[PDB]
Amino acid sequence: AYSQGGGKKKVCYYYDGDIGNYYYGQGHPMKPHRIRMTHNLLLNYGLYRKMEIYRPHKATAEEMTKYHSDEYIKFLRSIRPDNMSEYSKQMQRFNVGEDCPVFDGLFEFCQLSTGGSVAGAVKLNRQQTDMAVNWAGGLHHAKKSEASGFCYVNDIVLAILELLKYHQRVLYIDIDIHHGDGVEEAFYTTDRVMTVSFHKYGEYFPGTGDLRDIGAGKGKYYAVNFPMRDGIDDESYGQIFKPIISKVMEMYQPSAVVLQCGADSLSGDRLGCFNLTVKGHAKCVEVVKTFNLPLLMLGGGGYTIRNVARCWTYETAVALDCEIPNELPYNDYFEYFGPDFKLHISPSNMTNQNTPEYMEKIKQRLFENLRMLP
Amino acid sequence: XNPEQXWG
Ligand code: NA
Ligand code: NA
Ligand SMILES: [Zn+2]
Repeated sequence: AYSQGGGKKKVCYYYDGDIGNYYYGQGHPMKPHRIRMTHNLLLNYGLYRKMEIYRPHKATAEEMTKYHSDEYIKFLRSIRPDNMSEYSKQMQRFNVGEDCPVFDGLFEFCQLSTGGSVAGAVKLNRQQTDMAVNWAGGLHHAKKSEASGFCYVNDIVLAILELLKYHQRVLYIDIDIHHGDGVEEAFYTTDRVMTVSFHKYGEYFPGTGDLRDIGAGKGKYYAVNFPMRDGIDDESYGQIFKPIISKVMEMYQPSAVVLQCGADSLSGDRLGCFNLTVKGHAKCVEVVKTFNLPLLMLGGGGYTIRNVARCWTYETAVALDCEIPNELPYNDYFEYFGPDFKLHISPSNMTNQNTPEYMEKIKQRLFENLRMLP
Repeated sequence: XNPEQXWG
């Protein structure tokens, strides 16, 4: 009864050393090597001494079919680069072969990515940790019976379905620059999962996430979307993130939180057009962490891999409440972080097309929808 | 997703 919701949190961290060897193909922006860069960087910072590190299991087809269809999972187990010709029609109906190519060990990559998220949720359900971290997860675009946006198996939906075994209401927050369409779609008609996505909107992948998309049926008003423009910075992002999340916590009152920390919302991303720094990005982890709820932190987007390693290393230290110096320690990828070799980055001179009046107007309309909750 | 290729 003496608890006040403070103190350092117990953090469990999931990582498989084989994740960095999976290769999407020549010229493909998604590079699972960024996860190994992140792991090696936080190891050289000494963060392994403050958290428990687990190697996730390979999620089975049964675990994946808790959401995905049997036909789509069977296709993922069978498709390989040496038999693509025989599956020419199946590759098209499941949206595999372009943005989501076939590569060696594709199904194993999905198992390692998904295994970390479901094992994190199990660890949270058993009340054996405060936070669970899986940077290989967060693949928020995967649909029930098709791939999308470099994502094949939606580890988030499976991890949330695992949390729903013991938690009445689960909150999902998506700070990836892209709309969390796969997660929102899976829980669009239920009030047991509330999805909140902040993203660039307007002539941008995936094309969903309009302000007026608020859910359907029993899930109406349980889907929140904050459409943004190019060039948003730390001050403008933090001006709306904390008050929006605070009101969601007050109205919805979840018992568990899932935070997708897509790094492609950082300044200088290969595919992103935002202007956030690592501190402004990590500020979102600080806000969610204050509420002292079972929190599952996941990865996601991020295609300037040197900044992805920076972002997820610092956000792990933030989860551990460990201050780390800005001078990067030596690591196996020290040359990737030139020419400064610092941990934190600086924003660009790009224009912030999100005026302060625009941010205040979108926030006010979201507050109207949040008033419609019991 | 990728502006360099396709529609995603
Ligand atoms: Na998002
Ligand atoms: Na919902
Ligand atoms: Zn993204």
